[PDB]
Amino acid sequence: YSAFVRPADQATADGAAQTKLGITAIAPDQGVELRPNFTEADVITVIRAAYKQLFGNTYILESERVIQAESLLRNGSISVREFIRILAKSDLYKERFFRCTSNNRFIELNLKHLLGRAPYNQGEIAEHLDRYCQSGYDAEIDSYIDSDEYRRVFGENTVPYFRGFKYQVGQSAAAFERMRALYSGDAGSDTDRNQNGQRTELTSGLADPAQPVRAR
Amino acid sequence: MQDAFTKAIVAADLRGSFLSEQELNQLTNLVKESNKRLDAVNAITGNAAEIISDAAHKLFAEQTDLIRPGGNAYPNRRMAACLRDMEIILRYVSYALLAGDASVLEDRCLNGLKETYVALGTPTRSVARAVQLMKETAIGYVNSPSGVTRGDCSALVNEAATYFDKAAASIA
Amino acid sequence: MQDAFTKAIVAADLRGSFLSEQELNQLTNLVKESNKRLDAVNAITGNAAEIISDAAHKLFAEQTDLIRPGGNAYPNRRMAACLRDMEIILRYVSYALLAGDASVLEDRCLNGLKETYVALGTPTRSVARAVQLMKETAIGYVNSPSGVTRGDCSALVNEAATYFDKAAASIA
Amino acid sequence: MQDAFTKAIVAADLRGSFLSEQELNQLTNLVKESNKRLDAVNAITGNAAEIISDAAHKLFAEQTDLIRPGGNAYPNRRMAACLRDMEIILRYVSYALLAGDASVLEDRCLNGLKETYVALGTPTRSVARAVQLMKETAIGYVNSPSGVTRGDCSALVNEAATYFDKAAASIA
Amino acid sequence: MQDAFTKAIVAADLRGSFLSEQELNQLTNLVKESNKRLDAVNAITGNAAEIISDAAHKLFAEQTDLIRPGGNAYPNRRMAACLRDMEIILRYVSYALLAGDASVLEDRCLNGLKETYVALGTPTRSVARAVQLMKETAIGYVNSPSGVTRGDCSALVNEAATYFDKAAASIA
Amino acid sequence: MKTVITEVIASADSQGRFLNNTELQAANGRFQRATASMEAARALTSNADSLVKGAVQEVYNKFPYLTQPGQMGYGDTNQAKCARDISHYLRFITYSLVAGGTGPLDDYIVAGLREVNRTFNLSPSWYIEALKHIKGKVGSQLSGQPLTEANAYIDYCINALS
Amino acid sequence: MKTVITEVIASADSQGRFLNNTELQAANGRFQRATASMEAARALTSNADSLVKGAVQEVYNKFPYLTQPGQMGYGDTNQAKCARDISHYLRFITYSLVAGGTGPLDDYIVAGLREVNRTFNLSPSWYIEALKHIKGKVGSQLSGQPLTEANAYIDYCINALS
Amino acid sequence: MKTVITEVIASADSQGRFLNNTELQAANGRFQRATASMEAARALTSNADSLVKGAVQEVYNKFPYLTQPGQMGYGDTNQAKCARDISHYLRFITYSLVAGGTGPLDDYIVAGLREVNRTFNLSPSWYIEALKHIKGKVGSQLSGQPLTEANAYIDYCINALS
Ligand SMILES: *[C@H](C)[C@H]1/C(=C/c2[nH]c(/C=C3N=C(/C=C4\NC(=O)C(CC)=C4C)C(C)=C\3CCC(=O)O)c(CCC(=O)O)c2C)NC(=O)[C@@H]1C
Ligand SMILES: *[C@H](C)[C@H]1/C(=C/c2[nH]c(/C=C3N=C(/C=C4\NC(=O)C(CC)=C4C)C(C)=C\3CCC(=O)O)c(CCC(=O)O)c2C)NC(=O)[C@@H]1C
Ligand SMILES: *[C@H](C)[C@H]1/C(=C/c2[nH]c(/C=C3N=C(/C=C4\NC(=O)C(CC)=C4C)C(C)=C\3CCC(=O)O)c(CCC(=O)O)c2C)NC(=O)[C@@H]1C
Ligand SMILES: *[C@H](C)[C@H]1/C(=C/c2[nH]c(/C=C3N=C(/C=C4\NC(=O)C(CC)=C4C)C(C)=C\3CCC(=O)O)c(CCC(=O)O)c2C)NC(=O)[C@@H]1C
Ligand SMILES: *[C@H](C)[C@H]1/C(=C/c2[nH]c(/C=C3N=C(/C=C4\NC(=O)C(CC)=C4C)C(C)=C\3CCC(=O)O)c(CCC(=O)O)c2C)NC(=O)[C@@H]1C
Ligand SMILES: *[C@H](C)[C@H]1/C(=C/c2[nH]c(/C=C3N=C(/C=C4\NC(=O)C(CC)=C4C)C(C)=C\3CCC(=O)O)c(CCC(=O)O)c2C)NC(=O)[C@@H]1C
Ligand SMILES: *[C@H](C)[C@H]1/C(=C/c2[nH]c(/C=C3N=C(/C=C4\NC(=O)C(CC)=C4C)C(C)=C\3CCC(=O)O)c(CCC(=O)O)c2C)NC(=O)[C@@H]1C
Ligand SMILES: *[C@H](C)[C@H]1/C(=C/c2[nH]c(/C=C3N=C(/C=C4\NC(=O)C(CC)=C4C)C(C)=C\3CCC(=O)O)c(CCC(=O)O)c2C)NC(=O)[C@@H]1C
Ligand SMILES: *[C@H](C)[C@H]1/C(=C/c2[nH]c(/C=C3N=C(/C=C4\NC(=O)C(CC)=C4C)C(C)=C\3CCC(=O)O)c(CCC(=O)O)c2C)NC(=O)[C@@H]1C
Ligand SMILES: *[C@H](C)[C@H]1/C(=C/c2[nH]c(/C=C3N=C(/C=C4\NC(=O)C(CC)=C4C)C(C)=C\3CCC(=O)O)c(CCC(=O)O)c2C)NC(=O)[C@@H]1C
Ligand SMILES: *[C@H](C)[C@H]1/C(=C/c2[nH]c(/C=C3N=C(/C=C4\NC(=O)C(CC)=C4C)C(C)=C\3CCC(=O)O)c(CCC(=O)O)c2C)NC(=O)[C@@H]1C
Repeated sequence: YSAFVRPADQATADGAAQTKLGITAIAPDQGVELRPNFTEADVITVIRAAYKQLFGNTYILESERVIQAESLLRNGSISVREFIRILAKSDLYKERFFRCTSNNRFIELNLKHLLGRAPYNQGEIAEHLDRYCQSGYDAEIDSYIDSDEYRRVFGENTVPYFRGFKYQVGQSAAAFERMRALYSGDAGSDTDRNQNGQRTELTSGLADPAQPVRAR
Repeated sequence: MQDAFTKAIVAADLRGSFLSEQELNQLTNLVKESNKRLDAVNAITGNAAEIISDAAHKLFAEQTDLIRPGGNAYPNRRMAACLRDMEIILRYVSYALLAGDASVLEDRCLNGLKETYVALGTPTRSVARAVQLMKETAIGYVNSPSGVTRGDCSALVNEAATYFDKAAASIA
Repeated sequence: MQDAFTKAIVAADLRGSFLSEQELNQLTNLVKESNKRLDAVNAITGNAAEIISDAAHKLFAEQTDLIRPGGNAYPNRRMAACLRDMEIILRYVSYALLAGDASVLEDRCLNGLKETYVALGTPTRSVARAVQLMKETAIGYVNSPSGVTRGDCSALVNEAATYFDKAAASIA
Repeated sequence: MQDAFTKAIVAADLRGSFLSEQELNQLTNLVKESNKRLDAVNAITGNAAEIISDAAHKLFAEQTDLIRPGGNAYPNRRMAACLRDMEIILRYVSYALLAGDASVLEDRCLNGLKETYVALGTPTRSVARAVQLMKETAIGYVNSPSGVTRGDCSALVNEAATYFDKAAASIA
Repeated sequence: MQDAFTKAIVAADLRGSFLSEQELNQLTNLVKESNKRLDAVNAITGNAAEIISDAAHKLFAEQTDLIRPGGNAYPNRRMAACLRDMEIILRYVSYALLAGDASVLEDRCLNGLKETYVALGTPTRSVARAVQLMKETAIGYVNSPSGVTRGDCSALVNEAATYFDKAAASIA
Repeated sequence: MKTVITEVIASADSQGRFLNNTELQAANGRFQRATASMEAARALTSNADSLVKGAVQEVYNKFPYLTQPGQMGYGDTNQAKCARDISHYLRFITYSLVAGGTGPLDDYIVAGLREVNRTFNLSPSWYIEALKHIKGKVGSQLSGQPLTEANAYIDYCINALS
Repeated sequence: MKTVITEVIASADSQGRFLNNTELQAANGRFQRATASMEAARALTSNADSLVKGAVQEVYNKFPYLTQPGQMGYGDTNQAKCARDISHYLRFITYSLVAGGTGPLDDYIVAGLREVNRTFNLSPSWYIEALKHIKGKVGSQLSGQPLTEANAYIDYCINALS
Repeated sequence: MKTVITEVIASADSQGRFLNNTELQAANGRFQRATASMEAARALTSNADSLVKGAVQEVYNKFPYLTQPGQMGYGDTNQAKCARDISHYLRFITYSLVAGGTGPLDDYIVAGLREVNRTFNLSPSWYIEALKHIKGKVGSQLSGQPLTEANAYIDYCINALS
């Protein structure tokens, strides 16, 4: 009955590991779900969130915000996944967050904005690249929200979340490594307007041979 | 997240021990100050809009270039950002002030901020300046309210300062 | 995005000035050429399929290995990609040609392209080659059309070239 | 993905040739062993829960600290993760074992695992240890089943080992 | 979507025929009016803000209850919507006017609008009223411009009216 | 359906913004062009038939074997179809000239072109010749901008077919 | 930045297709108009100053109290700013004429307009007057299409401000 | 690459579950069949050449005009290619038999088949004949299950080509 307990050596604790990565609560995510009866506030909070998750976390002006999509949420008749479709089909996202960056760049950033995951393999990135010319851009983004896993988790009536930076199923390697690259600090946000323009955080070089290394 | 209480807990945990009686007495006392603490926060929130407005005016009177073509605060678009930013920082600071801990501020608000600013080309120095400008105005209110029971808030005032300063530093 | 006009504006903005009369006269003249400019584009778009088809044939006659087992254009799947790619590049080039500016091409297409190719193991050299092959064929059409009012297109022809070349260079 | 068969194909492809008769005889014999191969897998999957449970016990008896306040397996939440992890690794290993190829394991499971562990501050060494602990237990079952026709499974046993080891190595 | 030209096409398609010469002459003349057509649109867009502002004032002077507690335009939140709505309708109308076809207006705006309004408890009546108020003001501008070459716009003016009216009707 | 006018409306609509100067400029372009376009259509519409005959014919010269028994070009039914089809292509082209956009072409002809052709084993090549032969004839009846327009659209199909 | 030329590229780009006839038609429009646009710009650029003076002034007549002490219109600094600002508006307008799109206006002036104005308590109204007064003057130096263009853009701001 | 074994792993993997009895049953199937599959491959591999000659040839009989000057079948280069290509098809088929899945076929031959063929104007038809002729010959050297397997795969391509 010694009940030797003891401080131990490492003394890492719960919190320290995540502060080291710098997630600061980005990896933990609390999903937000809409209800058929909802306060306008509850709709607002959803809009607030939706914007952030699909946008770079870039600043959104009132002018930038599309009121017609915001209208209809109060009404109903728009599924929240369909609301999120309206965004990105928006000129706002295409002209900014699409034009500047390379095809590869927006694919990774879509795959981030719409889903937490960074891209597990080179081939799937390539699958969307086949689409670029194969079909119209609108289809390809539509394909993401239409993809199964978008549906599987936060499928309907749910704001997308950066479920990345936790264990998700079938993550082919370097989930954390790629995500570490793709997420800057919580305050920090991908910027439509940036020096050196915008380049893929993840090395094109990799996506197969090695784990990425990026400034944090 | 974290705050004064939670923090002390965590520390205790790693030692592997129940909370020291001494340590309780830190928290016990901290409680007593609550009322003061609260009013402090209230004062900021109450004056928020103005604090900013004010600080800005002064910022731009000083660093004329920011508002000139080629500067960072020009044109409107940018200006807007700059205002928004100031606000945010403030917002956080407040949060911290309530919590009784820097953390919240450091993590959500300051983390990565410098690098962002760099990438944008925003001159970190000026940002820092603004933060201070805010600081002084804010304290102004914290320290001179109306209809509140008279007493000493210094302790809180200084802690407030520190938060502002951590901000200034990590941005700069 | 950007193009000739917008560009000149932007420059002027940072100086903080109204557009110089000299500068207007760049744009004034640019307008005059429009008609020519347009037809150029039209010629490319009209012949698109062919341009590619042609270039490819020649590419593969030269570098037999690409189509042999172990090469980069083998098997079908890969081949397809390679064709697709060429096309894309073309598409952009055209865009630029209309705009009167490289940007669009650089930003959407060329940026990072090299590195991609590297990571894949695609031989950058060969890609560049293809680009040129395309260039020559394309010019071929731009410069020898049918039913168009006869005049001098050189100015446009050269600018076209440059675009192709920026491509070639940054890939290579 | 890949596996023993597909692999041999791929090799043959790059040479540009039909499969060598010699090479067929690799696959022909591989087939013959199937039955053995299968049972091996079956044994692991059948005992899965146990394998882990066991390995853990031993892991924690050895490295007491992991389970002590401030250690990496403490508190519950962490513990859970650590268990989950072990399982996963196992799961993959199994997969490989069926395929008759490391690949699947290397790509989805191993690649960049090390780095993850590093970033978290999890001690890679301990993880590796666990992997081995698992290995031994697992083999235990593979090699001592009930109701199976008695014969030689060594060949498979060793290949199993190797998989475990690739794991151990790349984590470590 | 649809417009005057496309429409005529579609009709012709189902008959399975090339366009009748008669039918061409509808379109031929339609072209000629373009310039007029355009200016009309321009006038609306140019005065937009005003048109609305105006109509609103009058709407609320008439139906005072809408703005009183318990009414539909109260409180602010609602008011805002109501303004927004008016605008939208206008926006569409304009679109139509350019197209030379009701469709766009009907399809993307009007269809099911009634029912919505009903479900909400918005008084459809009042909405319709507003539409007209707008109509009159709008025509006001369309029909009395400055610095445009003087001529007869009636034809267009009436078509404009009709659009407004389709709106009024389907809402009502 | 994609015409100049429809698109600008669409784009305006998406953003949720009034038609401003930007779009009108564009529109102005169209309708200015129309005069030429319209002319071209009147010319094709009139000579339709003759163009069709000539084309169908051509194809057979180009691919003699088609007219042999057991082939596709053989037996009247097929010939009738062949005629019909080309008529269509033409028809649409006219449409597109008038509409001032590829729209009509895209939706009737282009979309799903491949699969149709695959499942019935129509060789794109054929159509192409038809078109080319046409283009050549058109290159007499028309001139200047009218001509240019005619070409653009004709080609657009060539490219879609190939 | 939104100009005719950029947009068609954008639209073409989105669909993933080459610039076909549709878009070119549009582009052509932009180019033909430019001649008028360009003229207008030359006229504004030249009279800039005089327009500015007149405007600033106007505002004060319209809102006398602004010039009283303790107000915003009072003390030279403010007047200077007021001048500067209007200059800007003008500057951009010219730009937009030349660029053949609202683009320049949107990005510099419009985006973030509200919040700026709110936080510094600038009343949109003022600017508006400035513009209107301007519009009136411009309505003398220019005529026909050149004029029309000038208006469009001037207004576009009025609408954005209000 | 799609083989029986890879798929079950994939499916197992997706769900995030261990390989249970269900999948193994499936795998077993693949292995039992292999004996027949393997046999077939040995037979094709041996007669390869002869099959190829016969096929190429056939195609020309079927489509005489190809061998005429100015055509695709004409001039040795093309003939060489034609040979090469068919070899490939065969090669892969063997592979697929051995791999016990369509995988090999899918990734080398099928994916991107259309566009390749379109851009170089290779008529699927041709290949098909090649295959058919082959199928007919194979229908002598083989028998029972070995045969059945051979067919399946050969066809699979016919269907993909058409
Ligand atoms: C104002 C005192 C100074 C200033 C501000 C300024 N900021 C930006 C741009 C960005 N600001 C941020 C910062 C944050 N991200 C967050 O989530 C938070 C709160 C947690 C902050 C504070 C980001 C990410 C951007 C990028 C936005 C985007 O890409 O659109 C600018 C504009 C620079 C730009 O090009 O975007 C400015 C002007 N800089 C100054 O000049 C002032 C001294
Ligand atoms: C400090 C910067 C200035 C100051 C503060 C001060 N406050 C009190 C006492 C109280 N303040 C509150 C306020 C709140 N309590 C709450 O629960 C909330 C949220 C609903 C608020 C805003 C309360 C309830 C008290 C108790 C009664 C009272 O008002 O006195 C004091 C008195 C000392 C104490 O420890 O409470 C003081 C000094 N007064 C100043 O002059 C400082 C500049
Ligand atoms: C053809 C001339 C040569 C060739 C091409 C080739 N490319 C790939 C693969 C890719 N190429 C790209 C291209 C782009 N990335 C971008 O961001 C843009 C601009 C917007 C483009 C056009 C990319 C992303 C890939 C990767 C995805 C994919 O597989 O398509 C390949 C395939 C590589 C492989 O090994 O599978 C090939 C073959 N290679 C040649 O042989 C020619 C010299
Ligand atoms: C240059 C590579 C070759 C060439 C071109 C060329 N074109 C013109 C003149 C015109 N071309 C057009 C064509 C269009 N204008 C449009 O708006 C559109 C899209 C709707 C097209 C397709 C037009 C209208 C003109 C003006 C009328 C005319 O055809 O004469 C010229 C003449 C120079 C000029 O117009 O300034 C030239 C030289 N011709 C060559 O010789 C080159 C090989
Ligand atoms: C157990 C033997 C040792 C140990 C491990 C450990 N891991 C975590 C947390 C995570 N582990 C992973 C790893 C994976 N990502 C993948 O892609 C795969 C398969 C290819 C694995 C196995 C991940 C993603 C996490 C992070 C998120 C999460 O916790 O779910 C922990 C918890 C530590 C933490 O704070 O995250 C631990 C404890 N540590 C020990 O105690 C053992 C010696
Ligand atoms: C090796 C570690 C152990 C072992 C295995 C062993 N198994 C057999 C033979 C068979 N085992 C099975 C099992 C399966 N076949 C299937 O189709 C499936 C999936 C549903 C399973 C699980 C079967 C059917 C056979 C054939 C009949 C039999 O049971 O013997 C052998 C015999 C040799 C051989 O298969 O070549 C052996 C050696 N024996 C050991 O020494 C370990 C216990
Ligand atoms: C104003 C003239 C009258 C009025 C309008 C009013 N509308 C709502 C709410 C909505 N109005 C619409 C209209 C549209 N939304 C669209 O997107 C379209 C076209 C695509 C239309 C025409 C919609 C959809 C709504 C529903 C949700 C919303 O908040 O807008 C209200 C407020 C309803 C509420 O209870 O929240 C009002 C007041 N009603 C009046 O009082 C005026 C006479
Ligand atoms: C009708 C409601 C009122 C009116 C219109 C009117 N306009 C014209 C002639 C023109 N209007 C324009 C204007 C434009 N053309 C464009 O392409 C654009 C967008 C870029 C605009 C804004 C043009 C160019 C013309 C041609 C001649 C001119 O210099 O105006 C007329 C005259 C008839 C005609 O079609 O030529 C009329 C009547 N003016 C009125 O009197 C009505 C109140
Ligand atoms: C002419 C060069 C050759 C030819 C043509 C031919 N076509 C068919 C069958 C079809 N043709 C079409 C084409 C269209 N129908 C449409 O609706 C459109 C879009 C507006 C097109 C382009 C279609 C759909 C068919 C399918 C069945 C049908 O006839 O409608 C055939 C018959 C093939 C068969 O076996 O059914 C033929 C022969 N005829 C010749 O002689 C030339 C070789
Ligand atoms: C004129 C009608 C009134 C007036 C003007 C005035 N303006 C400011 C301050 C600002 N004005 C602007 C405007 C711009 N800056 C830009 O970058 C752009 C876009 C290109 C514009 C339109 C800005 C940004 C400011 C704020 C920052 C600054 O200090 O300039 C003021 C001063 C407000 C203050 O309290 O400091 C004034 C007074 N002056 C008058 O007398 C009229 C009432
Ligand atoms: C035989 C029935 C006919 C024939 C064929 C022929 N093919 C080409 C060109 C190509 N054919 C293919 C086919 C493949 N190449 C591959 O790598 C694969 C997958 C492993 C296949 C099935 C391809 C890709 C090409 C294009 C590039 C190349 O040069 O191979 C030609 C030449 C046509 C040209 O313009 O290059 C020919 C003639 N030859 C005949 O005589 C028959 C009619």
